[PDB]
This record gives sequence, C-alpha cells and structure tokens, in this order.
Amino acid sequence: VHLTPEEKSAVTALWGKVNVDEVGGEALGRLLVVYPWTQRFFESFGDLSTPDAVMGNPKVKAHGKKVLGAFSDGLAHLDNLKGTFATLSELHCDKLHVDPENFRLLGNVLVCVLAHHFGKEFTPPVQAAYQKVVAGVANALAH
Amino acid sequence: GSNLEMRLTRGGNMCSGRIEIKFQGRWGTVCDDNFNIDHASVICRQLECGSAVSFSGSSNFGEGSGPIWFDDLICNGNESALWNCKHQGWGKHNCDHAEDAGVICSKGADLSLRLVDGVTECSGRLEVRFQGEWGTICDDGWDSYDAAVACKQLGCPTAVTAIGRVNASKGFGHIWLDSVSCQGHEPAIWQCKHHEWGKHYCNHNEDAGVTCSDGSDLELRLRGGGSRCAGTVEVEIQRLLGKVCDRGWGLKEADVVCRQLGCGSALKTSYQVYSKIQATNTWLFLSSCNGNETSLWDCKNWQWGGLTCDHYEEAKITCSAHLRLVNGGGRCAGRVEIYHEGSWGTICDDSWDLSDAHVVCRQLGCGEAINATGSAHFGEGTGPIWLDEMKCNGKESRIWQCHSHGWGQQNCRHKEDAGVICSEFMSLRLEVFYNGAWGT
Amino acid sequence: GSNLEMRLTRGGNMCSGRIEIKFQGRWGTVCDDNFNIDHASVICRQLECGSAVSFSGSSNFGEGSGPIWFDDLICNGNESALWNCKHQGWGKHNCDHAEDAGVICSKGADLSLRLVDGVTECSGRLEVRFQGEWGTICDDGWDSYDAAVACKQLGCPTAVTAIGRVNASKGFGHIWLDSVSCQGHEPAIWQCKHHEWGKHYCNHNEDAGVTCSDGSDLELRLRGGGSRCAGTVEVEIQRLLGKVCDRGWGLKEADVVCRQLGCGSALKTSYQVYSKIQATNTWLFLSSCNGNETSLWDCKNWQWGGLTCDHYEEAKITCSAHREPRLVGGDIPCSGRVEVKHGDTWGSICDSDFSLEAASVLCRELQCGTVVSILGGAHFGEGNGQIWAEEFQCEGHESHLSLCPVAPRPEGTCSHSRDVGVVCSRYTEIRVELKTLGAWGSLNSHWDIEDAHVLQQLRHMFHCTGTEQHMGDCPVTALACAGRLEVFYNGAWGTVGKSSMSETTVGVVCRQLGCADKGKINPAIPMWVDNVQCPKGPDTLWQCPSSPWEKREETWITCDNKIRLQEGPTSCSGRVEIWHGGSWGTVCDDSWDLDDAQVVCQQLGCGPALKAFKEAEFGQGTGPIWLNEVKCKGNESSLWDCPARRWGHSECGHKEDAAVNCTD
Amino acid sequence: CKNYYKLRTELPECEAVCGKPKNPANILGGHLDAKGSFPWQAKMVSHHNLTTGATLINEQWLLTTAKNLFLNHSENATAKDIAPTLTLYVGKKQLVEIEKVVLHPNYSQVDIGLIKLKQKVSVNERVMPICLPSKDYAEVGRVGYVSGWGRNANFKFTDHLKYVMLPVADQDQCIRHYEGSTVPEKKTPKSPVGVQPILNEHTFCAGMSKYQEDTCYGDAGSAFAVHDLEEDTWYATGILSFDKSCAVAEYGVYVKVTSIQDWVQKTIAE
Amino acid sequence: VLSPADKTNVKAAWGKVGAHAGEYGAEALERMFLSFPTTKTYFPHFDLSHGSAQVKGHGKKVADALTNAVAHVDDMPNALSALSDLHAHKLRVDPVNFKLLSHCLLVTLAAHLPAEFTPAVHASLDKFLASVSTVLTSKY
Ligand code: HEM
Ligand code: HEM
Ligand SMILES: *[C@@H]1O[C@H](CO)[C@@H](O[C@@H]2O[C@H](CO)[C@@H](O)[C@H](O)[C@H]2NC(C)=O)[C@H](O)[C@H]1NC(C)=O
Ligand SMILES: *[C@@H]1O[C@H](CO)[C@@H](O[C@@H]2O[C@H](CO)[C@@H](O)[C@H](O)[C@H]2NC(C)=O)[C@H](O)[C@H]1NC(C)=O
Ligand SMILES: *[C@@H]1O[C@H](CO)[C@@H](O)[C@H](O)[C@H]1NC(C)=O
Ligand SMILES: *[C@@H]1O[C@H](CO)[C@@H](O)[C@H](O)[C@H]1NC(C)=O
Ligand SMILES: *[C@@H]1O[C@H](CO)[C@@H](O)[C@H](O)[C@H]1NC(C)=O
Ligand SMILES: *[C@@H]1O[C@H](CO)[C@@H](O)[C@H](O)[C@H]1NC(C)=O
Ligand SMILES: *[C@@H]1O[C@H](CO)[C@@H](O)[C@H](O)[C@H]1NC(C)=O
Ligand SMILES: *[C@@H]1O[C@H](CO)[C@@H](O)[C@H](O)[C@H]1NC(C)=O
Ligand SMILES: *[C@@H]1O[C@H](CO)[C@@H](O)[C@H](O)[C@H]1NC(C)=O
Ligand SMILES: [Ca+2]
Ligand SMILES: [Ca+2]
Ligand SMILES: [Ca+2]
Ligand SMILES: [Ca+2]
Ligand SMILES: [Ca+2]
Ligand SMILES: [Ca+2]
Ligand SMILES: [Ca+2]
Ligand SMILES: [Ca+2]
Ligand SMILES: [Ca+2]
Ligand SMILES: [Ca+2]
Ligand SMILES: [Ca+2]
Ligand SMILES: [Ca+2]
Repeated sequence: VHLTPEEKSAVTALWGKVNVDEVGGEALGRLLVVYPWTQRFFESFGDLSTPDAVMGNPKVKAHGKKVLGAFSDGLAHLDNLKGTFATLSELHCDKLHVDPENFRLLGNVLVCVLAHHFGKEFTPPVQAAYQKVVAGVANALAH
Repeated sequence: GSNLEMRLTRGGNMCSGRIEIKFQGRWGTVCDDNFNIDHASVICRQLECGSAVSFSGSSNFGEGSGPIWFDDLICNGNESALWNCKHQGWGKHNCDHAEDAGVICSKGADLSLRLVDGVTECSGRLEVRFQGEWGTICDDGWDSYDAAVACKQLGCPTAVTAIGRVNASKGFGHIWLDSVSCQGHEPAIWQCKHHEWGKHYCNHNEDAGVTCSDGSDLELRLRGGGSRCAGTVEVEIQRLLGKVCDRGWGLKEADVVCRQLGCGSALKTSYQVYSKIQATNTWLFLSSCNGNETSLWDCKNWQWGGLTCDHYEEAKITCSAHLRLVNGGGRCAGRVEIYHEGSWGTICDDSWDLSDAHVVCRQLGCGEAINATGSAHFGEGTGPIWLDEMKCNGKESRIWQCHSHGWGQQNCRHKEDAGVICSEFMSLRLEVFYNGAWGT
Repeated sequence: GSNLEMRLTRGGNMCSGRIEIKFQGRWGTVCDDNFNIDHASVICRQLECGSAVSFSGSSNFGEGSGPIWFDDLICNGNESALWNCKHQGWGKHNCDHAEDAGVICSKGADLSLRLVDGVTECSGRLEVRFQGEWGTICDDGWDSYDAAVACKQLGCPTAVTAIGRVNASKGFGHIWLDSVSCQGHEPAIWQCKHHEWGKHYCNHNEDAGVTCSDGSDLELRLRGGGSRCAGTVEVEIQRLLGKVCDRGWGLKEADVVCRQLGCGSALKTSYQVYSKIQATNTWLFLSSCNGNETSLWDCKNWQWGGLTCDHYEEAKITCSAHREPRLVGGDIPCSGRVEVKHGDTWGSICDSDFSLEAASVLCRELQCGTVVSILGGAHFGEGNGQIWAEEFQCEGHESHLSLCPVAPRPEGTCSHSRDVGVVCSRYTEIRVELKTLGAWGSLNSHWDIEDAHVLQQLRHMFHCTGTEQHMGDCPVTALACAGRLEVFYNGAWGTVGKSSMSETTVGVVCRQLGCADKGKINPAIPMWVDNVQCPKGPDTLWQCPSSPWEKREETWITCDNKIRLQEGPTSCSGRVEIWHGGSWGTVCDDSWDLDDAQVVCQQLGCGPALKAFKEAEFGQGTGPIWLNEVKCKGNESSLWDCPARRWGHSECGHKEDAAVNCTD
Repeated sequence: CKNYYKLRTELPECEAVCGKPKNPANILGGHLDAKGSFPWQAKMVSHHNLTTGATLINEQWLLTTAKNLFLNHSENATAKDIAPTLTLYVGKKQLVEIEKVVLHPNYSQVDIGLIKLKQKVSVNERVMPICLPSKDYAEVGRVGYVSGWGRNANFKFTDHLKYVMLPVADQDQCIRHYEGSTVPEKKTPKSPVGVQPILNEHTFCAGMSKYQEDTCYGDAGSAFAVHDLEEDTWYATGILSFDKSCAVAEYGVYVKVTSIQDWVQKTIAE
Repeated sequence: VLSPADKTNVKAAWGKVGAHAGEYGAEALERMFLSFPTTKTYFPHFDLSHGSAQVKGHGKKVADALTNAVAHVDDMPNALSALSDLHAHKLRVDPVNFKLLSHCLLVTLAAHLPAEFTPAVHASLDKFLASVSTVLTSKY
C-alpha cells in the first residue's frame, strides 16, 4: 500500500539521525538474543551463546551494518520494494533457507531498537509508519 | 576406468541436451536432484563447450531410457569430471526417467537479445531468446546498469541508458530472465548474476524495458502553468510525449527539474492551472537521486514508461522563477518592561522617581530622562509585576541591580505600571520634541 | 541399625543438602510427607551437624536418584537417628523424586546477621551470612515485624524498628532470604517462615534493611513555609536529613504529621513557599496510615530510604495552625481584636492589612458566621506582643486563614494603637440560659422544637428553621437620618422611648439605618416601645431586649457623619474615610481630582477645598476600600451621589487612600 | 509400476512406499521446509479457520488428534458431521476431500483420530505417507523431526511449512512438569500453560531443541518423524497431542504411535 | 520458558516501570491500535482516539494484570485464569493480536526505559510477554 507523505517525511527524518554503523548491529544482536533459533544461520560468526557475546561480536556488527544499509536502500525506494529486494529475497529463500517470519521478527526487533535509541521521539504515529515500512520490507523480502 | 564417454541427446546440438553417461557398457542419464549451475558448469567443461548457460530438470529435453548413474551430487564447481563429487553411490538412485536433468552450454547456446514494440530500435520492451524461444524480462532488480549492459549488447548509441519500456504492452510466452544484477562491464546480459532461466516470481505486467539513447533526443519542459517554469513536468523522449508521476518524487528531484530548466530552485510541488493538457499513456517514474544533479536524465535509475501512475498522481512543480519600552509612541518612551522567568513583566511606579528614569534610560542607551510617568501612562501592561519599589541612585547602568523588593514581591497592580520619557525620545507634529521640550 | 550410613548431597557443604540413606548398598532419599523441623533436627543431630536451621522437601537441592526409603516419618525431635521413627515401611512410599527431603544444619550454614553502610551501627542494609558467604535480604514481604526481629537479634534498641536501608546502596553478592514472615518474637530472622535460601527473583535494588532506634533520635519537622508547621515535611532520623515521598500521601498521613507536631488538623497538601530547602537524596515511604496515629512513626511499614522517589514529589503540608486566628478583648463571643498565631506565637494584625475577605475567612474559620464589621484603631483594646506585617490576600472563600495567600512586607506596618478588630454575627452566647447585656438570664413563650434542635450548636423570640448550625444564624427578635425615632409595628408607626437609652442603642440604630456608626441624643404619633437596651453585636434594633409593645418627649437622635477625615492636623484635613456596610472604609485616589475634594469638604460641613491629595498622604486607612474612581461633578451634596465603583470590589490598595484639605 | 511405489504381490497391486522422502531433511523456531522434506505432513483447516496438522500414514488415511477434529464442534458431536467440516491440504496446496473421520474409542485418553480420504492420494515428491514404526523409537534421547503448519513466534499461522528437531525427554520429568508428582493422589494442574495435556502410558514427551524452539497452536497431529539410519526409513514415532506448549511449557506431549498401531490397522481394514 | 535469570530481569524491569504502568499500558494500547488497525475490531465500543479516557483506563487494567502476573510469575496460569477464560471464550481474541500487543508493550518500555532495556532484559521481557500471551490464549 502507498505510504502517506507525512509518514514518509517522519520516517525519513527519524532515519536521518539513525547511526548506520550501530543501529543495524544492535537490531541483529537483539534478534539473535531474543530469538535464539536465528543464531542457526550465523554459526560462522563465532561465539553466540551469551547475549554480551552476541552484541559484542564484530561479525554480527558488520552484518547488522549491511542489513541496515539494505533497510536504507529499501527506504529510498519505499514505493518499489519488491524490485529492490528481489535479489535479497532470492538469496534468503534459496541459499540460506531463512523463514519469512524471521524477517518480520527482525523488523519488530528493529522497531524496538529505534524506540530504545530515540526515546519519546518514537511516537505512536512514527511507530505506525515504521511498522508499515518493516512490514513492507518483510513482505518484499519473502517468498 | 577413466574411459566414460559423455553425450548430450535431443537438445538441438552436442553442447545442449539431456546428459547421458556411458558406464559398464550402457548409457545412463543423470538425476536433477540437487542440480544447480555448478553441475551444469562441470558438464559444460567436460565437453569443452564453455560456460553453463542454464540447466533443466523437468525432462523438457525428452524422457530418458537407461540406468541413471547419478542421483545426488555435491559439486562446488571445480571438478575434473562429473564422476568426482559426492555422488552417493553409482547406479543407486530414487528417480524415474521423468526426472532426467538436461543442460545448455555456452558454445551450443543460441542466446539472443532484441527490442520489440518501442518508439525506436534502441527502446521498447526487452526480450531474450532461450532454447529458441523469445521471452520477456521481469523488471524486478532491473537497474540502469542492466539497461547499459543490454544497450551495449544490442549495439547502438548508449550514452544515456534508461530503464522502463516505452509505451510497450505486456509480452507473451515465458519470462526467461529475472532479477538481473549487472555491474555494467558484462559483454552480454546472461553473463550477469540473476535467477535461474525461466524461474521467476513476476508477471508479464512487470516486463522490463530499456531506452538506449545518446542524450540528444531527451527533452523536458513544464506545460499548463502559463510560464515556462511552473506546471506539470512534461517529458519528451525519442519524440514521445509523457508526464512525470509523483511516485518517489519530493523536492529533491523538483529542484533538479528547475535547474535543468534554469529557474533557480524548487518552491512547491503545485501550480495554478492556466490551460488544459492532454494525458499520455506513458509516464516517468523517478526512483531516487541525490538532487544536486544538473539535469533529470543525469541522476541514477529513472524509469520512463512501463508502469501505470493510476494509484499515484501527476508530478507538479512551481520553480523559483515563476529591558524595553512598550506602547510609547516612539523609541525612547513607554512603559518600562522587564523580562524574567520567560515572561515579559512590568515595574510598579511605587516610589518611582527621576533616578530610576535615568537608570532605565541609560541602560537602553536613550541618554538621560525627562519624565517619570506613573499610573500606567502608556497603557496597562499584561504581565506579572517583578519589581515594586525601585531605589536606584541614578548612576548604575542596570535596573535589575537596584534595591528592589525582589522578583515577584509586589503589592501593586498593572493600573500603575511605571513609564519613562527619555531625552532621546523624539516626536513630530513643524515642531520636533527632543530633550523633553518642543521646538521648531 | 549400626550398619546404615547417611550423607547430605548437593548442599554446598557436608551439613546441608538432600537426605540420602544407604540400605542394601543402595543410596536412597526420604519423602517430604509429614516432614517438619523435628526430622531436620534429628538428622542434623545424627550427623553431628548441630541443630536444624531449616528443612526443605520439594527437592530444592535437586532430584535424587535411587529408591525412596521413608514416606510418613513421625519424629518428635528426640531421636538418635532418622531410621528410628515409626514411619510406615522400609521402601513403601506414595512419593516421587520431586519430594526428596533436604535439611540445612547449624554448623553448616553458620548463620549470622549484620548491618552494613548505615548512618549508625544499627541501621542500613541488612546482610546475612549463609554457608560462609555474606548475602543481602530481599525487601519483598519485609515489614516492621521482620525489622523488630532483626533489631532484637542484633541486640540493640528495638523501640522503633523501621524498614528500608537508610542510605546504603545495593549490596553485592547473594540474596539469601526472601518473603521473611516473622511474628515479631522469633529469636533470629531465620527461625521465621521464609522462602528457601537463594530461591527468589529479587534484584539487589530490593535489599532490605532496618533502622533500630530507641524512639528518641527520630525527628520530624516542616521547613520552607514561613511557619513551624506549614511546609515540606523534612524527617531527621539518626542525624540523616530526608523528606517524605508523597506516594500514597493524602490528608490522613498529613493529619498524622500535624498531630505529631501539635498543630491540629491538616488542611492542604501544599504550602506557600517562603524559603528554599536543602536537597536530600534519602526519602521516607509511607505504606498506609490510619489517621488516628499520635505520630508518623507509629504507622505501618514506613520505609526510611531504600527506594527512589523519582516520579513523585516531596510531601508538602499546611497544618491548621499556620495562621490560626482568635478573637480576644470582646465582651460578646464572636467579636474582638484579631490575634493570629504564626505557628506558635500570638500577635495582633494591623488594620491597614486586613480586608473584608480576610475578616470573612476569620469569622468562618472560627465558626463565627459572617463578618458584621471591621473596627480599626484598637477598638477592643491595645494588644500586647507583636504585630504581624503580613497582608492577607484572602479571596474570601477559604476555609481557614492558613489557606489564604499572604504577602508579607519588610517594614513595620503600624503601632499597637491600630490593631484590627472584627465583629462576627454569632453573638448569641446561649448555654436554657442566654447571655446579653452581661447578665445570665434564662430564656418557652416562643421556644419551639426547631429552636431546641438548633441549640446542634452544642424574652428573646428565636425563629430558627432547624437547619442552621448556630443560634446566631437564627433571625432573633427581642424588641436625612437625623430626627425623631419612629418604629413600625402591627401596621402602624410610633415613637421610641428615650428612657434607659444608652450610646450603644443609638449606635445600633445608626448602623441599621446605614448612615453612621455612633450617634447622640437630642431634645425634641403614639409610642410603641420604651426602655430599649441593646447589647453589643446586633446591627439592628429588633435584636435588642426591651419592654413589651405598649401602644400608648421621645428619642430624637442625630447620627454621626457618614464621612470623616482621619489622621489630620484639623477636622477639615486628612485622609478621607467613609462609612458603609458596617465598617469605616477609605476612598482610593483613582481620578481623585479637586471636584471630589470639594464634594467631601462641603459634606463634612466646612468650606471649600484646597488640595486633593494622592497615594495615602496621611497614611493607610482602616477597613476596606469602598469608593474609587469617583467622578464627582463638584456640586453633589454628598459623596454618595457621585458615580463610582461604589461599595467594594475595588482593585485599589490601602497605599492609594485619597485625602483632602478643606478650609478651617 | 512407477517410482515412489512398490508392488505388493507374490493382476498385481502397486501400493505406496513407507516414508522414503525424495529429499530427506537433516512451530516457533526455524528450519524452513524449503526442499519439501516432509511429504507426510498435511494441513487441516477447521470451519472457523484454525489451521492444524495431520500426518499421512498410508495412501488413504491420516493420523491427527481428536482435539483437532473437535474444533468448532460440540463436545457431544459425533464423527459423521465432523468430516464435512474439515478441509485437508497435502503437498503444496493440494486439497484432498475427506470421505470419513473416525475417532479413537478412548479419545479422552488417547488423543487420536483417523481421516480417510475420498480417493487414494497420488504419492509423489511432495505427498508421501510416513510408515508406522515396528519398534519403539520413543526411548529417551532420540531426536525426531516435527513438521508443523501451526503458529510461529508471532502467533501467526506459518505461511510455509517448518520443522524442528525435538529430542524425546524423560517421561517422569514430563509428568512432573505438567502434573504434580507422577502419583495419582499428588498430581495437580501445574502446567505452565493454562491447559493441561493428556499424559498417560500411551503418550511420550519431547522437549525443546537447543535453540528453545518448540511447537505451538496448530502443530497438533504432526508426526514425530524419526529417521532410522539402519534402513533409511522414516517412522511416525508419535503424533503431537499437546501443541499448547509454544515456548512456556518445556515439553510437548506426543501420543505413541506404537500404542495405537493395532487400532489404526484394524481401522485401515474397516 | 522463563529461566530464573529471565524472571529476575522481568521483575526488575517491571519494578522500575513502577507507577507509570497505567500510562505505559495506555500507550501500548494506542500503539497497537495505530500500528495494527486489525486489533481495533475487538473494541467497537471504545473511543480509540488519541488521549482517550476509556483507552487509558483499559491500559491501566492491562498493566495491573501484567503486574499481577509478574508478582505471580511462578503461578501465571492461576493468576491469569480469569483473563485466560475471558480472552479465550468471551472475546475470542486471536493470539496474533496478543503478540502484537506484546510487541507494542516492548516498544513502549524501550521508548520510556532506554537505559534499562538491555538485550538480556529485552529478551526476558519478550519471554514473559510470550508466557502471558500463551497463558491467555491457551484455551483459545
Ligand atoms: C529483515 C531484513 C533483512 C535484511 C534487509 C537483510 C539483508 C541482508 C544482506 C544485505 C545480506 C548480505 C548479502 C551478501 O553479503 O551477499 C544478507 C545476508 C544474510 N542474511 Fe539477511 N537480512 C535480513 C534479515 C535476515 C534474517 C532475519 C536472518 C536470519 C534469521 C538473516 C540471515 C542472513 C545470513 C545468514 C546472511 C549471509 C551471511 C553471510 O553470508 O556471511 N537475514 N542479508
Ligand atoms: C498481555 C496481553 C493482555 C493482557 C495482560 C490483557 C488484560 C486484560 C484485562 C485486565 C482486561 C480487563 C477485564 C475486565 O475488566 O473484566 C482485559 C479485557 C479485554 N481485553 Fe485484554 N489483555 C491482553 C491482550 C489483549 C489483546 C491483544 C486484545 C485485542 C487485540 C484484548 C482484548 C480485550 C478486550 C476486548 C477486553 C474487554 C474490555 C471491555 O469489555 O471493556 N486483550 N484484558
Ligand atoms: C550513609 O551515611 C553514613 C553517615 O553519613 C555514611 O557513613 C559515614 O561515611 C563517611 C565516609 O564519607 C565516614 O567518614 C563516616 O565516619 C561514616 N559515618 C558512620 C557513622 O559510619 C555512609 O558511608 C553512607 N552510606 C552510603 C552513602 O552508601
Ligand atoms: C464456529 O465458528 C463460527 C464462526 O466463528 C461461530 O459462529 C459465530 O458464533 C458466535 C457465537 O454464537 C456469534 O456471535 C457469531 O455471530 C457467529 N458467526 C457467524 C455465524 O458467522 C460458531 O459459533 C462456531 N461454533 C461453535 C463455537 O461451536
Ligand atoms: C510506441 O510508439 C512508437 C512510435 O510512435 C510506435 O511505433 C509504437 O507502435 C508504439 N507502441 C505502442 C503504442 O504500443
Ligand atoms: C552530488 O553529491 C554526491 C554526494 O553523495 C557526489 O558524489 C556527486 O558528485 C554530486 N554531484 C554533483 C553534480 O555535484
Ligand atoms: C514631564 O515633566 C514636565 C516638567 O516636569 C512637565 O511639564 C510635563 O507635563 C511632564 N509630562 C509628563 C507626560 O509627565
Ligand atoms: C486507630 O483506628 C484503628 C481502626 O481504624 C484501630 O484499630 C486502632 O486501634 C486505632 N488507634 C488508636 C491509637 O486510636
Ligand atoms: C492645607 O492647606 C493650607 C494652606 O495651603 C496649609 O497651610 C496646610 O498645611 C494644608 N494642610 C496640610 C495637612 O498640609
Ligand atoms: C475462513 O476463511 C475463508 C477464506 O479462506 C472465508 O471465506 C470464511 O468465511 C472464513 N470463515 C470464518 C468462520 O471466518
Ligand atoms: C480403550 O480402553 C479400554 C480399557 O480402558 C481397552 O480395553 C480398549 O482396548 C481401548 N480401546 C482401544 C481401541 O484400544
Ligand atoms: Ca528431482
Ligand atoms: Ca535423490
Ligand atoms: Ca517490479
Ligand atoms: Ca504607585
Ligand atoms: Ca526611586
Ligand atoms: Ca509597594
Ligand atoms: Ca510431599
Ligand atoms: Ca504419603
Ligand atoms: Ca520489593
Ligand atoms: Ca421559635
Ligand atoms: Ca491610584
Ligand atoms: Ca473625580
């Protein structure tokens, strides 16, 4: 569905202050900590048992940076999300066999991370806008 | 043994067809289980037929007949022969003859590219030929690099490459290519990374196109706004009319359009209608670009046609080239207003003499004072009284540093807000009123 | 037996853990069924491990392996070994391996208690040692009984045993005890009922503590409100200054605090800020106070520290003795000089800073009804003591003088010769005997049952309706402006007898006619009434006892001037004052030009005006401000004819009282 | 006869093959079933759209739970009106009509019901019955694969089939977790989830895997497929009964298929 | 499953939520209504606008229920038995809405308590909310 111009402006303004080098790593670490079965796909990233080990893993931080770059790319093309995420969806579906629900889990974890870093600035309206954003990202990245 | 002759049967030529290996004096086929591009590349290098174009496992080449030698193979790509991977046993399988795997190699491939249903020979709905069959391309992942690669492969002026089929309708048949990923240096379109041939998750509505041009036939202007630099964005590409859709269209591309027309920056995405304009089937969709570019064609990945701007609206643009004294009747006279606690406040005229007037006039730089008016001479102020009894000696440069009763400590009302008339205050009525005296 | 050996498994040390008994060369456990401290004592004594600290039976030390040996052991405590009580079989049991019984013995646990990081040797975070390592106590279920048990266990004052660590931070290490349930008499904290050692979900922010004090170093006071008992509550417990968190702080706990300080009831959970107060990081947290407690220290489970009062404010309060008024020097009950107790000291009030709103609040608070008049200039006598320089900015509807906004002034206001006096309505003084004229007379000619009902408060003809609280509110019957006194009764007019006509009666007549406060007797229809004697307090003549109506050389009176000039060298110069509404008021100077002065001068009786002064030339006046912005035309006979913002509701102050200077 | 089939005759009869998936494998958690490694798993949808699970056991029958067949039905409802209600999906989305559904005689103690299709399903790489075991693979420590069409970590019915590798747990530990103390007079409703399971001698339990992933609502009826490495055959060791152990209750209760094998054979032979 | 460390983290997090629980629950309900409009179909008689009094009261009730569950974290099926029967039979709330509300509560706690929403505490709170949702939807 189309996103309203006010929601687009709020999303872009909130994403402008997002630390690209750290927010994605935070989201990926929180995903691997809260949902431990997501650590199955990152068995090559080293120690992933302790939550401190997951959050402090340099490979997890780098992959979170890449994930957040992909989110930024999908944000720049919010209206054409299937096209920009077609290759990533194919990669996750075939080479990695990542369940589509893991994308929604990572989206919700990212929403929680954004709320955590932005405090009261993450108002219910901008949260709804980002929920639409992450739902679109997960749908475009699935099947 | 090391004497296993391998042949391809019923696939047009020697390099394309269903795999068939001769072992133990009998010819046997190969299963399609866990069959990917690595196994196809191994097969192609076995026959010295080059790279692996694709693979087929649905027995499209034809039903086989014989002992299927291989069922499951774990090939990383670099093998001296097909009989080197983890073939999980020889002859053992769980297939039937309907699961036999084919392969199409580069040397025997008849791959070709063409453009159909376009304004010129360098634009339209791109199509590719696979297994002698012409099919279209889905537009997912189809970026400007893919457009440039296709333009170079076809061969015609490719200075400006634009995605999006020009006025082209949906194709027919198969979608042989999808999610093309080119870095812009591949000699052809099939050397790029993409999905398996035939396998896709699109429909014919999303048929990818291309617009190869040298940049001399791309024109843009604003129509319907009367002036040259206000109105909807009309697009002329290869003598074809068009209008810009507002999907992914902010102010950043609007100022790019304005700069291209040469009318400063962009003000708003709206205009006052002057005349009616026609509606064109094709549209210009702008994904995103930085906004500092000197022209609209010069920023990355702008789609020209190929989609319907029905859910969205036409893109409009209108370029840039389409302490204090209050209520005193002057500058150095009026109610003495002080600021405190984020609110403007007044000073009660209790024991307000000419010393306080001198202090407040010199603090404001208005020289000395002529009068110390009371009883709200310049109107009653609207703000809590801060100072009540001013005991300034007439020499200090600030009013708040005097012997007052403290901020908020008062027993007065706003009906007696203190006011002063400094010497520098001037009034005109010919008579001029300076230094508290009227004169010619 | 003599061939059976037992051990305690998985308990940290050899004197704690699961009970395991060897029989037929197999290690087996014991059920928790009918298991109590007697079995644990028997087992601990058998192993030479001392007494039984506690017993556990839910396999808290893990689930054992092997055959359960005993199910229902009946042990009275004095047994040589576990395999000697009656039980119900050797290996017969309706048990599982989740019912393994475990014991903790005295010499294994090696328990002790101490208080760490407090303001005194008997306050702060409570720490218990279990199996050689010190651990804190979770404050869940921690109350005054637990604190009393702990304080008496450490052997130091137990007069008041509060909970909560005084200022100690979170402890480090284990948290052993949780939900300690003491009755207040156990020898130590671990003989009480509690959760099993270490089994809880408490963080170290919930460390429990005690404040063992001998009821002598607990101090409470209010600071920052300009009086002894109005302001922010500031508790001083063992030299540690702290405040009270206002979570669950209403008028009940506020009343408890006020009674503790000795200032009656609590009226407001706030105060007028007079001075700042020191910031204190420790707080007092009240759970619930009944309201009848003689002190706040007698409330139930008041923590002294140990929590954060972040999203709650300090407890503010204003007791009903901040400004507690009283009327003294008045012969009748509800009149006299105003004296207001600023916390603990009685002092008079100057007449220049007591408006009719403040007097109405005074009369209402003192259960004296409405205000009749304000008598300035020390009418009821010179008050000895001090004069409060506070100007009461009463709105007129406040229940008490304590709730009135107050604007103190630095300079002295006046001498004791200008003490304010207030006369309220309820002057009845009835106890049936009633007191008027200084005589205790006895009132049934017109005494109905409604009068008896009103007499709720505990020949005059009371007319009570049975609803008003006081007999004063009852309309009582007991019976230009210069000439013969005429009274209207039974539809006919008649004179009033001059016999026994005191000055008080003439003053009452003049005030009722609304043209003076006093009067005089002058020489000269039938006569209706005679021998009228008015007591002090009634503003009307019909509340004065007299001889009965006898329809059958009379009271010619000349009321005093409604307008007078005060604090002047002569009788035709000074601050202008007028009489209206019962009390002598003043006239503000707003647009007080020479026409107003001319009108005033020709109303006083002497000649023309000279200069109309402004801004209290002769000083601030008494009573309220009646007239302001008077637009006299210069020809009005009296000041009452000129248009103005007449009779109250004036925004002027006593500093702007107008004045005139007339010819002598 | 063709692949995925065997000839049952000493004119002849060609029947399906016991649990020999085309591509064998190696629900809150992951393990997306991308390769179609569980052909026996079937999706059962009730009238009010609660997806559940059922397991192919032969070419025409399916094992599920009586609690699954009684969704949107009265407790007194018989088996005649249950059959028209259910819609059954095998393979990708292949809808299969249900001829009749027969409940277990002791469906309050053995949570099993059989589903008989109108016609024998076409066995292929995505549809293939699992084989009823000849041994007891429910011995503690065995790891079985539990496919599932039930809810996921978001409590949303999973779009794609998933599976987990759940190891069977000690029975006494499972009853102790759900009931009280494995003895009738001390058992109490101590389930960490509100509802309590049907635990008896006919059911075993399998705990969560190493990633704290378990089976949630809708996973009931899904076979506890056990890979027998000796003969490379997949055996439905148990049918998941207590699916309400999403991640709170540590054990899912699976009714042993060996205990019900006699009854299912007597049924699969009218 | 809620480990003892997870229960400890949940208890600490809800204790430091403290008195703000009512408006935390109101904000969580508002975030659920805005982000997920499909959850508004269970409150047809509610004023669903921002700052609503009825939504604030229901959020206070929800937060009180969650506090009761935290206090009875070892006995949640009994502490939430009445709520379990309610949500499972009378309202018939689909469990996906419960997961949405759990996510919105987590977002509210992250926005209001950033210094204490550590990954371990976030995981523990998610586990506790999953346990509450499973208890409430068990009889569904
Ligand atoms: C939800 C939004 C997600 C986005 C936008 C995203 C994006 C990406 C990107 C940019 C890559 C790098 C591709 C490459 O290096 O070639 C990648 C790979 C990968 N993704 Fe995701 N991802 C998402 C979610 C997930 C989730 C939820 C999981 C697992 C539960 C996951 C698992 C992986 C793995 C294992 C890789 C390969 C890592 C490697 O090869 O070292 N991703 N994804
Ligand atoms: C952690 C999750 C939840 C908790 C702790 C919770 C708790 C509560 C509580 C305490 C009540 C009040 C019952 C009463 O006053 O009798 C209630 C009622 C209700 N709940 Fe929930 N609930 C949760 C999830 C949900 C969700 C996700 C929905 C819908 C999307 C929902 C829908 C309702 C409705 C419709 C009511 C009835 C309110 C009314 O009739 O005014 N609940 N719940
Ligand atoms: C709590 O307060 C007490 C008393 O103020 C502190 O104990 C004092 O600590 C200082 C160190 O700065 C010593 O010099 C004093 O001798 C101590 N007094 C007593 C009576 O022991 C205690 O440290 C504080 N605890 C905290 C802040 O955690
Ligand atoms: C099976 O599901 C249907 C649809 O959910 C239920 O029908 C609803 O029943 C409730 C309660 O009686 C009504 O309020 C709804 O209006 C019904 N919806 C319809 C008829 O579309 C039906 O009750 C369920 N069967 C049961 C619970 O036995
Ligand atoms: C697109 O335009 C070209 C040139 O005008 C024309 O030849 C072609 O038929 C058009 N295609 C359509 C209308 O589909
Ligand atoms: C626009 O800005 C980008 C920075 O992202 C820069 O790379 C590019 O060269 C700029 N283009 C022009 C025309 O200045
Ligand atoms: C100012 O002062 C002069 C002389 O003192 C006087 O004549 C004049 O009227 C005054 N004006 C005001 C506005 O006070
Ligand atoms: C206070 O009242 C309560 C009941 O409200 C009573 O139990 C208690 O004994 C009373 N205490 C005093 C000191 O009157
Ligand atoms: C009133 O006026 C006379 C004459 O101007 C003067 O002598 C007298 O002092 C004045 N009164 C006062 C109180 O100053
Ligand atoms: C179940 O879903 C179908 C759509 O797949 C719909 O037609 C039907 O009405 C739904 N039934 C109920 C009871 O919601
Ligand atoms: C049901 O239980 C009875 C005894 O409780 C048993 O005899 C019978 O065989 C059981 N039913 C089946 C189908 O086994
Ligand atoms: Ca195959
Ligand atoms: Ca195979
Ligand atoms: Ca597309
Ligand atoms: Ca003044
Ligand atoms: Ca001055
Ligand atoms: Ca003053
Ligand atoms: Ca027991
Ligand atoms: Ca017993
Ligand atoms: Ca506590
Ligand atoms: Ca009477
Ligand atoms: Ca004035
Ligand atoms: Ca006048």
